[PDB]
Amino acid sequence: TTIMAVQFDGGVVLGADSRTTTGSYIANRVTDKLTPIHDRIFCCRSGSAADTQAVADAVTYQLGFHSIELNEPPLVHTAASLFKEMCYRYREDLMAGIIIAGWDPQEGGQVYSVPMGGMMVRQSFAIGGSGSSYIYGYVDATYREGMTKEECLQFTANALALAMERDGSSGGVIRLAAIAESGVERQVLLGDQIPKFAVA
Amino acid sequence: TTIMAVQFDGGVVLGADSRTTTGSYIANRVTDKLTPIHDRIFCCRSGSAADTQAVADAVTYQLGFHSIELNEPPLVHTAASLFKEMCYRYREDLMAGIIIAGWDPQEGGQVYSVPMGGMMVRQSFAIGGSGSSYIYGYVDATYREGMTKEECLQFTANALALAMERDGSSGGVIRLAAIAESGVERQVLLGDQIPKFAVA
Amino acid sequence: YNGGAVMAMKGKNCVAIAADRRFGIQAQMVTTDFQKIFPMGDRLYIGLAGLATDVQTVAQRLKFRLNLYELKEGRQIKPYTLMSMVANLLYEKRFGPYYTEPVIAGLDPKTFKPFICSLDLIGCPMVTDDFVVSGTCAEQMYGMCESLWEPNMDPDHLFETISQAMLNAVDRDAVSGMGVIVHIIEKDKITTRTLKARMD
Amino acid sequence: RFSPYVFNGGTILAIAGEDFAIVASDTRLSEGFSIHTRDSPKCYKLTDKTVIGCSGFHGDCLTLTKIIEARLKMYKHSNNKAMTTGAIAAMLSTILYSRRFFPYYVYNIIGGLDEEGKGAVYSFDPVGSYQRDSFKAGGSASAMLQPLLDNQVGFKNMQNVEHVPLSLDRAMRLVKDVFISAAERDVYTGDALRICIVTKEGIREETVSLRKD
Amino acid sequence: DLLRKGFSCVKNELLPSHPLELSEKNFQLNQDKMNFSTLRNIQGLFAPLKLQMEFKAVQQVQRLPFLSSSNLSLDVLRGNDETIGFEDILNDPSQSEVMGEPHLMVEYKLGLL
Amino acid sequence: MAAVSVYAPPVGGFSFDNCRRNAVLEADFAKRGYKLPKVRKTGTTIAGVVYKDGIVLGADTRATEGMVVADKNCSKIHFISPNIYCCGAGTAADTDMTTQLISSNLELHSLSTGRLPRVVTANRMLKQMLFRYQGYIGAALVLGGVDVTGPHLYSIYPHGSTDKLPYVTMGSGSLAAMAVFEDKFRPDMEEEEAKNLVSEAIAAGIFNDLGSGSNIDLCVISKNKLDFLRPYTVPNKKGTRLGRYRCEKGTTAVLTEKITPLE
Amino acid sequence: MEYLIGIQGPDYVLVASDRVAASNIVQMKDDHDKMFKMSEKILLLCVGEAGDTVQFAEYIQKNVQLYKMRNGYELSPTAAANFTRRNLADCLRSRTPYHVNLLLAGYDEHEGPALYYMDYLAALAKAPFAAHGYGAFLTLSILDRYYTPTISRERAVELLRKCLEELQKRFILNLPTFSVRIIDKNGIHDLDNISF
Amino acid sequence: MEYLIGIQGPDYVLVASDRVAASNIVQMKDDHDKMFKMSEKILLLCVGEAGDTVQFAEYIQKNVQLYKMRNGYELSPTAAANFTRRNLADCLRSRTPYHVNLLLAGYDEHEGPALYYMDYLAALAKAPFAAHGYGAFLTLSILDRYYTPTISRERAVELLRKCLEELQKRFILNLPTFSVRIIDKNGIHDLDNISF
Amino acid sequence: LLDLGPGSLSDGLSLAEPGIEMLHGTTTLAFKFRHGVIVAADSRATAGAYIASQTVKKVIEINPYLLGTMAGGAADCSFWERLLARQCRIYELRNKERISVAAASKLLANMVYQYKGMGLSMGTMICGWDKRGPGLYYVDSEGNRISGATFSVGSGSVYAYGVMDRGYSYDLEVEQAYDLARRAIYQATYRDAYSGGAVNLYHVREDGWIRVSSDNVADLHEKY
Amino acid sequence: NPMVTGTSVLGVKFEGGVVIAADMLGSYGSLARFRNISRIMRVNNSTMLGASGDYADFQYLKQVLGQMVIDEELLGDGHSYSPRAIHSWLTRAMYSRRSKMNPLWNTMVIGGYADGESFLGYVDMLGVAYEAPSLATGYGAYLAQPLLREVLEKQPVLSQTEARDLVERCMRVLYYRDARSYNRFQIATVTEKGVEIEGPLSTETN
Repeated sequence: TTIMAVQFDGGVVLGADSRTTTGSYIANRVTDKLTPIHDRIFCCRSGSAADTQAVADAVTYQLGFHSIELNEPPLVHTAASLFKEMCYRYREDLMAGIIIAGWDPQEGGQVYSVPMGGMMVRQSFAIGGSGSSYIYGYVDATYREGMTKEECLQFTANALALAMERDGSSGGVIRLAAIAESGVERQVLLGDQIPKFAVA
Repeated sequence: TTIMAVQFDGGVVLGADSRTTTGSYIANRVTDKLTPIHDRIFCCRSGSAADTQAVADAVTYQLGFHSIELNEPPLVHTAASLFKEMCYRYREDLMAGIIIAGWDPQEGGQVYSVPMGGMMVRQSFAIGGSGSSYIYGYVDATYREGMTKEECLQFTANALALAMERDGSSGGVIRLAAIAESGVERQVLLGDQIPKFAVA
Repeated sequence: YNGGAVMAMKGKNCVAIAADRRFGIQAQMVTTDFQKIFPMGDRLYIGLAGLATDVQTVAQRLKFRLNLYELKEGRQIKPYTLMSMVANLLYEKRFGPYYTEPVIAGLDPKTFKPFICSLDLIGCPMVTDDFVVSGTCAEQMYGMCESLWEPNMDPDHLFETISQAMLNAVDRDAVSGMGVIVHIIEKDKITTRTLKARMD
Repeated sequence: RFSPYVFNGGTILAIAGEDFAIVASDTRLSEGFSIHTRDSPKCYKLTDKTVIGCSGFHGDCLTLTKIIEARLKMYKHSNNKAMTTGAIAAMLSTILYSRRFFPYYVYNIIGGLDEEGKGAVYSFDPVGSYQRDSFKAGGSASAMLQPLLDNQVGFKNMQNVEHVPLSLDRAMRLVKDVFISAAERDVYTGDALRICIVTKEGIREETVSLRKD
Repeated sequence: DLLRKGFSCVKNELLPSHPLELSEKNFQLNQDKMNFSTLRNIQGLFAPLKLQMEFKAVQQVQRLPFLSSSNLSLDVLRGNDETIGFEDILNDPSQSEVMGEPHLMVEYKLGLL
Repeated sequence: MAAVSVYAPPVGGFSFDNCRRNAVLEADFAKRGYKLPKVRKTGTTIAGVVYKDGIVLGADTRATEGMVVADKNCSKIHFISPNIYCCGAGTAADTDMTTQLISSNLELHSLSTGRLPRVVTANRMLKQMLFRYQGYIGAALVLGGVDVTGPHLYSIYPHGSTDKLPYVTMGSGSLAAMAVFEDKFRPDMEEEEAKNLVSEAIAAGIFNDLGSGSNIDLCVISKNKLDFLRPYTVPNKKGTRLGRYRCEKGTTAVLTEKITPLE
Repeated sequence: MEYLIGIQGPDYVLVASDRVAASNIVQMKDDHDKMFKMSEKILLLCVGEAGDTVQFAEYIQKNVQLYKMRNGYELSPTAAANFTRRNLADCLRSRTPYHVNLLLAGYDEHEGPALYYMDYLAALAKAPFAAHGYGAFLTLSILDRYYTPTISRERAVELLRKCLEELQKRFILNLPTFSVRIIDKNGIHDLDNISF
Repeated sequence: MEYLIGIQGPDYVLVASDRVAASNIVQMKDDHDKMFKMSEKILLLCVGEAGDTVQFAEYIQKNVQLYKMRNGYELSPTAAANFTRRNLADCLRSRTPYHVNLLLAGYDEHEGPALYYMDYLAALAKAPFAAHGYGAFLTLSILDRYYTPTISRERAVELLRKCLEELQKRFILNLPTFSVRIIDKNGIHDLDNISF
Repeated sequence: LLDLGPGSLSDGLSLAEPGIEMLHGTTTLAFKFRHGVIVAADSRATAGAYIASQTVKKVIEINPYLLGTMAGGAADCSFWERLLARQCRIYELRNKERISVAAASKLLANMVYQYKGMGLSMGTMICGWDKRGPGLYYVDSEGNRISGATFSVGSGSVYAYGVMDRGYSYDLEVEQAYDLARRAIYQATYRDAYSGGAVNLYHVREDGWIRVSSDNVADLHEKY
Repeated sequence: NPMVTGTSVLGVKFEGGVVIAADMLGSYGSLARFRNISRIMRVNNSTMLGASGDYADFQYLKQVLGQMVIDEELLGDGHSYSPRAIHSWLTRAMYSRRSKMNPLWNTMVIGGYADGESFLGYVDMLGVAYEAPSLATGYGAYLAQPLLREVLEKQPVLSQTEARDLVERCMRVLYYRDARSYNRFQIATVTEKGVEIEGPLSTETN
């Protein structure tokens, strides 16, 4: 579980692994952790599967209803606030850490990083989940400003590969999503395509 | 606590932070975590301070006596085995993780990585302590083979800076030591000299 | 605690239901005439096994519902339906379980086809073709019936088999016994016999 | 934090006739919800006239069976004769009790011939209270086996029936059938059935098949 | 300080019988609050006011409390006319199985006692 | 006579009350006692695949009370809707009642709608129920079916989480069953191939597990055909009985006898 | 604790209870009438933990009296026993029941004498004789020994005296007096207290 | 539990203990001589938990006898009390002491009568009268009431009878008999058992 | 070599569910009328709720001078009276006189006093005809050692106390005492659930115990 | 309590010897800390060994168990520790360590080929020792043992190539469905010729 998101110029690039452990056994190994809240807004789920899934479904309900009432695409900040409310009122009963990220006409690509607890804060890049501890340093050292879509994708793939090789609760295939004005361009990095770093 | 060691061609470069927390308060902030076991052999101490200090003193006793009896500089593997014995017989009563590293005429620069528990394993580069989790990915991504002394020092400084900025049990000044055939060339990176990475 | 044991056995248009007669508090026999087989129809009995305080309650919780059912629909209940409302009554208290494991045995009123079943304390229909058991002596009846049972046994041989199963299973359990009651339901008549058991 | 014990399962059964002493056991070694192996017999041959069968924690089964063999050899050396069945049983009670405060989690049944050649079976407990019985069963399935043996061997609770002495052929039939029944309902029993027939002519072994699931 | 009714106290009880005691017993009101917060936040205050305003006058006249009731119009006002749950099959109010004196039960409904 | 005490029992639905009796009747635990029955674990190796144009479900038929094989032919493939079936693992009663209520809800839905229900609807109903009940209803289900939008396979965990996979396995023998799938599974199998694969996968959970093992069930759901193969294979048969126990007449002693002519 | 005992003969019921009401190592009163008169022919021996015994007995007594006055006839002993059982069973939930061990003894003009045993879980059981408290262990064997279904009143009372004497001989607690009443076709009859 | 009592007069010591040895709700024996004869003029009343009382008393008795025979004279009551205290205090470590509540009563030809109280922690204290067990609470006030430093033997014995009667009146446990011995210038004197 | 089980691990001089078990003992009895002591006990031994055996000889046969009794835990008793019999025989060998019942009870009590609160569950009852007369002591696991005229220990001890007390008398002729012990044990096994089987009966007369009878409670139930 | 563990060891008999395998990783909890350690020993010229669980204890065994082999080979009489003998000695060592409540937290799989008959033994931390044609430790016992036993029940005697391929397939299954696993495993094969360890072997999957 190493969900990751970066804001580039004009949009956002998500990123997640696919591994749902129930202890040391791999219950599901091709999990899609990129639940689409809206047409151009995504969330990343970390923690207990049930809580995040239910929260994402409730939020997509509320946000679809809100978007219909306003007759406009919703702002990413609106979805972030909707996640914050549910994750904060029930902070004791939930174990969800969400990385809401998407694009809207007003503010461009946005990445909000609602952690376990109910915070809502904007980030130039946000990572979460169990394996994020092993790539904090890498993302701090390598992130720059003004990155294009392609090198953002490469950066995300590298960070996720570094995390999955180290953490046991993280592995499998890397699911990416490059949200922009035009639309989401999903891809899956599998087998050989995952960047490999020569072990000593 | 982010002790670190890398084997370059012809010798080894150590590395450690200087921060001894007793909770959330900084009991000592210029701690020298590079205890010299011998003339050209070093250890790095992680965990409870008392256990590592006592173990290092016992090992330097035994190793000095052994070196006198053999009338030769000791092999780094000998010091590693001496650490392994003490850390394994009393594995229940100790909380020490040691990064024994040094140089000897036979096998050149060596880095052994005795963790908490009593393992003894050789590494091309070894890191430990609380903050090492935040730089596993960085060292996996950046380490190469055949690095010179200088770029090894730069690599160590970068990794330690990345760890100290993130972990609360790690910070202060960076103490380095470049063991080679000629002798140890210690240095301290303080204040401005610590590499800084632009926060978003 | 209170103890108890009941079984059922199918046959050639005849079924047999049995029970011990001990009502004791945890060591102390109090009476030897505790009722565990209740008449729920002409050819349809239910046997409870568990807490005496819940044998007496479930058998009256269920007579109430059964009488209402019979009056509302005006027909004697089929055994399968009686099985299905015991599940409802028990599953009602899913988190407040009635500590009892009923066994239902009888004949279809219009077909005279043998029927037996067994339910756990939260209610899980278990229709078997040979026999069911319940109570403290759970293993002993299983072992005896898996050996003595035969298909298509005429009623007297059925009575012999169930009598031996009781007598030899309750004798090997401390908190069940003090005599055995056996009912043989036929297409024409009901036989209720009290067997000779050790009173120790 | 460390469970010094684990239940490996396994069922044993003994019958003492007039010229024989059946000792039988399933051969399935289990742990939790897994089958380690299907060919681990739980009956060991001690002497030409005495057979022990242990069940329960397998580690203590191995240790106890090796201690027992060593003790028979020491007895043979000091006293210059093979031990009788009763002597072995008394020794086993003493050995089991020596670990009263760290018990041998094993159930043991001694089957063999006594000094006069008649059958004898001794049944134990994890700390060594032994007694002579005409038949017994221990282990996971003991609760399933013992009532049926009471009915068919001891003729309990039956009236007006001739007390025929138990013949060897009928004993084999009975043991095979009771384990066929037990394999059906007990999850720890199956995959084979090693039966040791202890007679005056030695110890001959028969092995049949049970449900493999 | 009285009785002849089971000494209405339960003070010893206080703490729920389970984390699933009060919540599961009153999930009807919990779902009402869920939907109202969904509607206050997004639809308006008019919609929760309508739902309160109607649910008032579906319960005012169904039947007297000492008799069983079906409460039809309430069910197809909430989605419950095609969604059936564990509160419909387990201990139905038709066979309430415990009743008091009619009068004494129809007064408190309005709240005389 | 409608006694004046409780105002009324106006709301059924899951007692609690009567739980503190459970809490303080340690009995089973401390004070010897310990008759105090416990519930069940039925559903021990259930598996599903998505072959070329449909779903194949499988399940063993052993139900264990404690460590004693209670039932030897306990059906674990429950009926949800004429095109949707659901295997059930976890606590027995919870799976039973949950599947029955979801079947009722679903076919009320399909009845009022007038068209075949979708699998995703049943997945949502089950997910939201289990999440509502905070996981105290331990009921692990494998949901399978074929709507107009092609075959679907879901795996619902007790806590509410659901996973949509081309192949899932659940139960005590889930891991042993997963071994066969991970090694032998290919997309776009034919009917007979998928049936053989699932039979092996359940067979793995039968011989290699203790909580499982009996006859093997299958449910082949296609776009147009629904074969509820029960029982699909009889790998294990009762060992033939050698003795002739055959309790005779008059063998038991009777103190008192009562006879009642019914008809 | 305390002690109850009941004996049912051909056409009567003999019951006896101690008179000691202890609160700690000290006893606070030695004339404790532990016996509640449900109706003209029903007696309800109640024991258990302090407070709950009296409250539950008062509740049941008021209900039996209320039924009698609302209808005109009286609850039959089996009816009173079953109603008490229903009441005690339902309280094994909220108001932590009441740990009241009961022993209902009554006579019906139609059904003959009746004695009902009830533990604190509300497990009703008719019996020819019973007892509660730790003293029951010592006396139940003696009751089994010399009891026959046909016992004259004098034989029953001397049997009760035998039980109490042996209870005095062995039981560690100090129970010096026992109130005794018999129930037959003519109401409830007080008998002379058995004292030592 | 059980009961000890001691009264010291001008030139004698009166002591009394129950005779009941209970094991559970049942009492196993009613002639339990709880009184160990240390020497010709010393008595050691020992009570407490089962097993430790008899063992500790036997140890101390054998030591007092051994000292007497090794020397020729006998331990003075104060010497016996202090030696017992030293022995009991040192065992408040390994062999979990022994929870033995003691009451040493003796006479010396030189020092006059002596009565020593000892809790299970080995806290020695001379006293004119004392008592152990839960019964001490009920009797200590009555002892305070009618006790004077100058009490004839008959007054002392009737005071003891008063204490025991009231203990019978109130104490919940059944203590029917009490062994009584007096200690004066002429050895130890048995007195008639106080029975009820 | 680490530890390498040396040999026979540890078993030398043992003499002074998960494994946790040792069967059970229950409902023993003895009184001491004028013609000697008689000892009665049932034959049942349970394991939780499951009878492991119906033919458990609970009256230990210590030596032809003296009897013991099993109760509370079968293995602990059996072992400790066995060692007590060893000690009694050694004493009789050395001093050339049979050991008195008082001495044997104190031996057993001292032996069991060590291990105090270490888990023993002994409930023994020593009986014999020593030089001083009848002998009867109740030696148990926590160190009680008390003589007495009448005793009974076990799960169903209380019921035996009842019947025995109302039947007992020191001037009771032999055949009536036999019936008294039979009745007491039978009633105890009638009420108690942990007591059953056959009622063994021993008479400790003058020199040498004898065995009276072993009747089954099933046949006694018909007898009464 | 262990700190650095190993996941699973597989082993299957075949006609002419015994092949076992174990991946190269030590988990410091949920973390793949060491990624090039070896968990396969060659005891002597007829017996190898693999182990899962605490790795420091495995190194202690390597120190000890290795040492006895030298201690006997210096004697030069010619008797050598047969595979069954090593299995028995290890069983006794861990039973003794358990009886003192200081267990050797390991579950070895001793395999060897001596006197023309193969051998495969299992020993865990509690001294549960036995023999079987196919073994597995950790989640190997759930994910790999079923395949091994399925293949063995149909064909009871395997050739070298089929056994090695079966082990490789089981390793693929473990790599897919086991959290604490790595895609670099070692296979050790013993025949009449002697112990032979190939490594590292990856898992190029589709």
